[PDB]
Amino acid sequence: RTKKVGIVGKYGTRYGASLRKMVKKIEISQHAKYTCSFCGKTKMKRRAVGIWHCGSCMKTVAGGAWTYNTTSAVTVKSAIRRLKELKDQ
Amino acid sequence: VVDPFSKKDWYDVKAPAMFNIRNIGKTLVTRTQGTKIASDGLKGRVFEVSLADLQNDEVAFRKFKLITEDVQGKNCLTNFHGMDLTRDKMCSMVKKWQTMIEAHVDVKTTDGYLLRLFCVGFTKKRNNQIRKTSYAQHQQVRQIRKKMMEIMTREVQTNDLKEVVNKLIPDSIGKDIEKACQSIYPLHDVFVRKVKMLKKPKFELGKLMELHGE
Amino acid sequence: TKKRRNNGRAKKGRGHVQPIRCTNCARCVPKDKAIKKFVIRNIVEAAAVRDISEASVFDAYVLPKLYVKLHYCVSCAIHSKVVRNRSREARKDRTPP
Amino acid sequence: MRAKWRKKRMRRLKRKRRKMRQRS
Amino acid sequence: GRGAPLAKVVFRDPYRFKKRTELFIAAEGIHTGQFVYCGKKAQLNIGNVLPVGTMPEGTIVCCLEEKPGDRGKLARASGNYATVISHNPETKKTRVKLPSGSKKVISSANRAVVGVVAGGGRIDKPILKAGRAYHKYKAKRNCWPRVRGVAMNPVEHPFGGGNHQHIGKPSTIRRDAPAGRKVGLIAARRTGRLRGTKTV
Amino acid sequence: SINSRLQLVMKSGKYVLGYKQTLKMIRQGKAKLVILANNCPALRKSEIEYYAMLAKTGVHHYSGNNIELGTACGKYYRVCTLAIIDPGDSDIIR
Amino acid sequence: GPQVAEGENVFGVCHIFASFNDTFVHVTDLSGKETICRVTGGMKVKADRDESSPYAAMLAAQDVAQRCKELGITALHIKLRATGGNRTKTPGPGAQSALRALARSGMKIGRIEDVTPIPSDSTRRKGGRRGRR
RNA sequence: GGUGAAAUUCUUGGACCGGCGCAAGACGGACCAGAGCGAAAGCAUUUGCCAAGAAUGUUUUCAUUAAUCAAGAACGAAAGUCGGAGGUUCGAAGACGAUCAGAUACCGUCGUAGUUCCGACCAUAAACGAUGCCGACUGGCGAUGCGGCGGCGUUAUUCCCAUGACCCGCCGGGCAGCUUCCGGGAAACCAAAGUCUUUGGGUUCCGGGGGGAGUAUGGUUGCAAAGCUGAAACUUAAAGGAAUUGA
Ligand SMILES: [Zn+2]
Ligand SMILES: [Zn+2]
Repeated sequence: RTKKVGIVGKYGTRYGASLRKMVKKIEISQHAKYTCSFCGKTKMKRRAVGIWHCGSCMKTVAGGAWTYNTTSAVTVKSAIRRLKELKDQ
Repeated sequence: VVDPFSKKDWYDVKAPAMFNIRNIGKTLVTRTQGTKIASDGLKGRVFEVSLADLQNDEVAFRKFKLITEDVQGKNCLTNFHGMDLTRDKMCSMVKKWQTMIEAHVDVKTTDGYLLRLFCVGFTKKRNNQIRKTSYAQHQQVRQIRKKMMEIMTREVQTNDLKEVVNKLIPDSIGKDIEKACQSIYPLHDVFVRKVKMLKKPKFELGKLMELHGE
Repeated sequence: TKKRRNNGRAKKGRGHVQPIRCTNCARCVPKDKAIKKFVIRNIVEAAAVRDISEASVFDAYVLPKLYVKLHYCVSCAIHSKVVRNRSREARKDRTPP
Repeated sequence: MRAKWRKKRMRRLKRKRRKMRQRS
Repeated sequence: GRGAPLAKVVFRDPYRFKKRTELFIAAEGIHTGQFVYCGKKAQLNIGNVLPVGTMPEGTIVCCLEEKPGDRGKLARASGNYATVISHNPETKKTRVKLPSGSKKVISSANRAVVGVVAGGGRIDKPILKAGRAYHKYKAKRNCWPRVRGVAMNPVEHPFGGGNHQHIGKPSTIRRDAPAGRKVGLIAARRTGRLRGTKTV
Repeated sequence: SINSRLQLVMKSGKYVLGYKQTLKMIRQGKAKLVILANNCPALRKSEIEYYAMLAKTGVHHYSGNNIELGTACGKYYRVCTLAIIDPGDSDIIR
Repeated sequence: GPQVAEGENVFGVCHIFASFNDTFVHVTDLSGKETICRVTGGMKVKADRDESSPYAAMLAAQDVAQRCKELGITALHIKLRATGGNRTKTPGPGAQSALRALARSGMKIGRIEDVTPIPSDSTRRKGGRRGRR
């Protein structure tokens, strides 16, 4: 239907092309449904900013503002596991 | 105006009594003066003591570094904490047209000391051999490296810090690896490149006194 | 035409070489193409060694040597006077003696 | 004219040409 | 009014038969049904509350206590965290890097939550709308539509007035200026585009 | 190599997929191996291990989740609990 | 100084950091935690030019010998360093002359080592990569 | 600290130095070389997993199923753009200090963007072997990798075969020198840059004196910078390649 505007066609011409391009990436990720790591079903939607809910197993997870997992979160979780393992062994 | 050579005192350093020369040197240290502690200050010091002056009939290219543990009045005690072959030896036995093999492994002894051992091997060209290169394939290197992994694990895990350091003093592990590897590829310059610790148990005066009095 | 079959550098197989700074002018040049030499110079000049030796406490057991890696690119290799230009059959040579 | 900086000058004459057509 | 989500955590009272309910700042990764542990013997896991003394160096923490016995005072906004740098067991002090880049010596008995605050990246998305800005501050306070002092009259602002819209005096103002005069750039050590990173 | 052995159970052996069918097989003695995905519910995982202890049968914890275990069984759907009735291959060892 | 017999020697470690701009000779106890002295070619000469020249290094070395002889230390081992790391692995000119004087002054010198920092590969090297002067 | 020689600058609030630790993000030295792998751009710490490939071997299998290729498509050094993570080291732009008649530069100290990872763009280089792919013929000598075959011996697993490793060769696929009146070439130089007038094995891309000009215009891609496709008018008798002796 569109060549490049995608999901930000709802804004028409009403903001800059670059601002619509930046929000295009974020609006795709904030409205996507992800696969739940707990039940395996692709029903992990966003309730509010930082709140992600699964409509099958009814699990609520604290995540990112627009994406389910922030890169800072993954690095910190991997680093804490390394620091914990160094303490134990 | 005031020379700081009087505000300090010298203590004599004694290694564990399992070497040939107990006396190593005299290291100055500041007086307590009611603020600092000379015993805690001397703790954590590391003296590097090669086998040339640690023994009298051993190799002169093996450096032994010792971590202080306790201070007995005018005396200062130490304990083996790591070793490294000299880099002037290092650059001299690596040459052109040859192959080197490393292997790093972390093994913990029963005493609770975690040790990271590095082993080094070099492929040996035979006496009659005339070919310029003497490479070992990726498949031979992997099994040779695995051999150093298994041999070092066996020789360290089941032995204490007492036994392991006594094994490394004649570099017996380096000779054992080379002879065992003669089946796949005889090797010419084989020793242990480095040994470092990672964790220590709680410092105990009884253990240190036993080592220094044995 | 090709002045050199080698095209100056020793790299005929691989595509790229990491650069090394020139000593005389500080210009980046590929290692294999640069004039690289090992220099061993006594710490003390042979004529001047004796003055130090006379004042030396040691029973003639100390002879420190200074070994420094040398790297010249080709623009200033000539200025140094190293690598003086060769004859037409001259180029095809080697170490020199 | 060195080869490269003749190319640079031709590019800069082209960029000026484009702006003239854009404003016209 | 708060970008960071909050976690409702239920504990068990050790002195009488009753369940307690606490409102924590949600570390990113925690989920409903998870068990969180608070104490000096708690393991080093995301969501647990530990004193910073028992934490190793390089640990990432959030909801950190400024002084012992508080209930979390630092690194509380979404996507923010503090880092443990080093300890001093003799004086019982710990150095921590704050989200502004500043470095602070705190008591090692201060507690913190392991991880980063959930809801990070909120500032990445452009607001894009006067209305979205309006809805943002309708939940916070009456501060949003900001008139410029140069657009005012000289009776309501030091920058107001003139036949042109100009400040007329340097906008850098001293620290000791009275309340009605301290407008513009208060105690500016410098002005203009930065070239690098500026810190004390 | 567990995935290759599971592949040969699907072609040649007998099996039940899904949690309700394995409980039936355990309680009537027809289950020889039970495989649990890594994201199996904790209560269900504990219950299966208890059923297997009473029936004296082995429990293997598959490395991946229900999406990957089902793919390992050749199915286009998630599998969380599965029981092997007849191997037909060399999965009897463990 | 320590209370030792005349038959033995007061031993310590000595590092000779060599560069093409200024040579550094420095002496401490075995571990090096406590410090005995430091002399360089910089304090020797008014002009910063001759901090790397041999003649200033000998005068600096004599400074080491006399001030350390005053304290009561005679025997010193040697550990050599170049600029190291990314810079050249070759010690500078201010190494032969400084070691010549510390040998002529009569101080005891024994084992010799090289503890120059030799990376597996350090980071990018200053300069950049093009043009000279 | 650094320069041919000097400095800006960090410095008695203790820099530099040596010792013990912690953190950061890059990169894997001497091994590592006319050696290997990939269609190219490219690829180097140990370990695990996934999928793929050349050569070899074969008395297995289909039996012409066959190679470059209009139109069309995918990957494609480095740099650059957008976006999100931290900036360890280097380092456009920029700043400061020396050198000269000027120095908008070389030298030194910082230093943003960049140099790092991730998603989408950008498709350029001396992407050079300045050297298309498939196929037959067309000297040799000393070597290297793989695989397969034969062996006097040396050596370790040991106590036998066997498994390793060195030496001698053979066979097929290679990256390759070196000499050589094979030959061709204008020569420089090359077993292909040969079998070419004694002219035909198949075929794609691509050139037609030098400029104008990789320009104008049209089309298309891109956020931009720019990329791909791409004339004409007019103007010139030379521009060029190799080699000869001097300077
Ligand atoms: Zn779910
Ligand atoms: Zn140069």
